[PDB]
Amino acid sequence: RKYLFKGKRLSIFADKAFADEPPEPEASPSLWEIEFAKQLASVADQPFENGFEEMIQWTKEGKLWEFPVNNEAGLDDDGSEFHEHIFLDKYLEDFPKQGPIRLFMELVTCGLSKNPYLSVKQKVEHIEWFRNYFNEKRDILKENNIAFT
Amino acid sequence: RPMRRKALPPRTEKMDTDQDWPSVYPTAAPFKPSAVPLPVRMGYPVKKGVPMAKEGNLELLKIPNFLHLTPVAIKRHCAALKDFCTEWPAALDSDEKCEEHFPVEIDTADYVSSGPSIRNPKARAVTLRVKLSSLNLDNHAKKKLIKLVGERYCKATDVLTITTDRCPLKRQNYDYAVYLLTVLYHESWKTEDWENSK
Amino acid sequence: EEIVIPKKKTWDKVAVLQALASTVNRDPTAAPYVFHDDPYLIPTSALESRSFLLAKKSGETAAKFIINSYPKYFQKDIAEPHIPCLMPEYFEPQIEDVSEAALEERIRLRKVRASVDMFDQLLQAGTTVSLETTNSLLDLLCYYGDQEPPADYP
Amino acid sequence: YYVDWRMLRDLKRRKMAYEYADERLRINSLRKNTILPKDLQEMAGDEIAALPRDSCPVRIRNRCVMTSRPRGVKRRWRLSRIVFRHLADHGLLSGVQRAIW
Amino acid sequence: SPLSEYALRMSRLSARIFGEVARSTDSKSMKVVSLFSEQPLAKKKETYDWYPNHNTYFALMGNLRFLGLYRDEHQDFKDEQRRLKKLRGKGKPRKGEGKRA
Amino acid sequence: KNRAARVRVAKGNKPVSYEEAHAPHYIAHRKGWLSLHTGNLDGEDHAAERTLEDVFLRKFMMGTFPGCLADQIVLKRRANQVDICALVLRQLPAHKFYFLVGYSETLLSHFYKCPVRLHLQTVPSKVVYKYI
Amino acid sequence: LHVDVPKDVTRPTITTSDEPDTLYKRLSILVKAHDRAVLDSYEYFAVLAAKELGISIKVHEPPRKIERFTLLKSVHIFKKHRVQYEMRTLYRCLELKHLTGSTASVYLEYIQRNLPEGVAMEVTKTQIQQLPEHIKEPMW
Ligand SMILES: [Mg+2]
Repeated sequence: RKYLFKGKRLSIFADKAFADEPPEPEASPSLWEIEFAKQLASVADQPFENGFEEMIQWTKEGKLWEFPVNNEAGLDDDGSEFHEHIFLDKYLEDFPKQGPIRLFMELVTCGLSKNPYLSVKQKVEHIEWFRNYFNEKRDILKENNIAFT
Repeated sequence: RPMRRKALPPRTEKMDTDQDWPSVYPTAAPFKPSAVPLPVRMGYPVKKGVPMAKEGNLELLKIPNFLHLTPVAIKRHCAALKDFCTEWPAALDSDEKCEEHFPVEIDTADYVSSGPSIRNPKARAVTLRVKLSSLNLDNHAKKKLIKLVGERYCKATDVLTITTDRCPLKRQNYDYAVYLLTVLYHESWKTEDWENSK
Repeated sequence: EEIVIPKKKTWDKVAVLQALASTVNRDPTAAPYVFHDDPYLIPTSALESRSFLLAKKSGETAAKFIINSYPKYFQKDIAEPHIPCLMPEYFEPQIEDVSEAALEERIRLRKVRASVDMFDQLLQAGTTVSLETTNSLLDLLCYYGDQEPPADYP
Repeated sequence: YYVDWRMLRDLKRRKMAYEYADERLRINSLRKNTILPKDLQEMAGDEIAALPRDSCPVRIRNRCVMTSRPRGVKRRWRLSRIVFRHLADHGLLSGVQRAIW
Repeated sequence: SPLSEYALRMSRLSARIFGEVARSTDSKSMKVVSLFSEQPLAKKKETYDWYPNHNTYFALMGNLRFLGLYRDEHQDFKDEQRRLKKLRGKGKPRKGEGKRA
Repeated sequence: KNRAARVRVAKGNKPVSYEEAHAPHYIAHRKGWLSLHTGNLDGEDHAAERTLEDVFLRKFMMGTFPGCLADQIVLKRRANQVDICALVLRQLPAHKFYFLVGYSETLLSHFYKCPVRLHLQTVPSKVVYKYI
Repeated sequence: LHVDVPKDVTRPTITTSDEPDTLYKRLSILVKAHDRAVLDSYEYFAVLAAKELGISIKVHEPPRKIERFTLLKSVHIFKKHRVQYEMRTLYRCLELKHLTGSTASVYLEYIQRNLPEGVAMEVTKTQIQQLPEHIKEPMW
């Protein structure tokens, strides 16, 4: 008799041959859409039932460590590569191609390649400091027969 | 006039002997004398005295109890965790069989400690171990490979050990050790004119 | 000859805890987990149930007040990885200059009266305001109906 | 408030040495070698001297974090022998016991 | 024994591969590699964070005591000794009005 | 004579608890450790930081529950979680404990940036091991 | 629960990828603690858990380490009178074998999450992989 899905319908609308044609984020989430979502969450918001459900919520919030333990979780050094940390001679092009300054900077870049506590950006900054230092000391170097830049 | 609240009787009294104990202690919790239906006693006893009772027992509270981990729970836990596991290939039934198809061994270490920081400096280090027999090396190549690596090569086991910890992260140190192997292998095959003067 | 390596299964960070939770059931002899597990602290009646969960929330709000009012004492971060939800919150605008950008901050922070003052000031100067930015102001005002967002404080 | 004025002075020495660590590293590197002209090395010998004295990291002293005691400190806990004994003898240090053998 | 040409040229080929110092460097000049390969003492977390922030603890607990959420038995002890001392007329003099003019 | 952590004999009228009765040389023999972390194990770091955090957490709980603590608190660190287990006298009303638990947990989680939980076992009165 | 039981409990979603899985020849778990009995219970829990998931496990006890240091007993002078303290570290090594990467993550998570207080783990995974494709063929 009172069949839920058998009988006449309004028929104002038609079958959705095309579905969800406009994207859900038509614009950046507005205050109206941001607030309705918060209310939907409260609809199913019930208190913790055991220590598992509490730890699940802490994990979703980042409060509790993820397992298995990864000692480098969230620790990506600018998405670098091993070759960037190890091969640093590209940055010594401005320096003299030979001579005492080249011999010294070779030692500097050798240590920087073996430094696990510095990022590529910090390693480059050590190189740049010496470039500007010797430039300021152009006159003292020239007396010693060393030509810089 | 002031009313002091009365504590309810411990809920252990309402616990049946055929209860579902895993449900009582789902996760690691401190010992609660009102939830553990056992007449447990702990404490060195005074002369003509018995060990102290569970109620108000600091010593039982100081113990890392395993009530949450019981043989009945562990079996019910691992039953759910079976869907996660994947099957080891049957063909690799021996250690020698593994060396045949997968000669390269990469060692990586994790560390678990208690504190706010999950950081350990030792987690970056990586160690690669390969046998020279597994590598396709001519008589010339093997001699050159063994001189370049120095003490990394072990004659007794014929295993080359490359340990890389210079880079900050573990993914960089791992990629570096694989790189070191390629250069050492390819360089060993290359023959230089100065080598004829040995 | 070639060995067949199994295809690795993957799961969410909470998948393992969710699996362990499925095994356990409700303890029939215990009060809800929210309530403290002690005979003295178990809610006897329905009033003490609600009153105990209103004193707990009251202490949580008392702690957040201290943290959000003296933030300099809760700023040292010693947690690796960094936990954003355990840091002090700041809700007052820190952009002093009167620009369309400053108005956008107030709109983001949801201050209604302050944003109206800076929007009118922008009109007084006559500086251009984007239609999108003007709509973000109306959204805040229309949704809150010209009234400051409800909050509780001393 | 820190324990005393001596702990405060040390705290500032530790915060100014952190600021000048890179600088004193780069300049001091120019002197700890035999590859650069002695004229440059003599000049870097003066730039390092010109930096503030509290930048020098050898003026830091390890003091008990709770009592500011200069000597008798244990570096693993940063506590003096006297303060460490109070915590150990009470069971408040995890795993520390008396040594009987 | 001495290193023949084959021995020396192999060592340079190895150092070139393993990113070690390739030239002949004196012990003095090897400190530059050490300085730039090791974190300086002042940059290590133990040095710059040797102390707890004593200002944060003293200020925070003082603020909590005034909000009524923390009780300092020590401070209440001192607060009453000052009250009693002031009644006895031994209280702190005002600045600039000390016994000596 | 050794005076360290010894509750000296009176005339039979001083009620000492199990923890108080035992001198330091019984640590690891008859009585355990009040704090359990991994920072004093061999080849482990951050002993200084765990020990300082404990000292504060003990002074904080005393002031937050003044006169309501029957014995010393027990601190348990697992992963980044901190757990405070305290025997508390039944002096205060029940709802007051719910406030102090919510307050002390939230405040200590935002101060050390770790999840902190408070576990309270209420006793009718202090438990006396022996009268000394 | 006597009469009230869940009907269709929700279970996490485990989707098999198309990437090949890691192959761990060995996986050494060195747990450390001040208390031997805690290691015995964890050894029982871990060995029982390994056996229930099909993992092959072996256990041995590395020699214990005791670190002793001396301090001065008096606050002032009285040099000759000292007090000595010690810390004891005890070890239990769980040597697992022939594990895929999915089996080693779920097992390590399960046993790492249940690591008692005062116990520190030191996992040492040993992966096995083929040779780099460049190394396979010598190229000049
Ligand atoms: Mg000194």
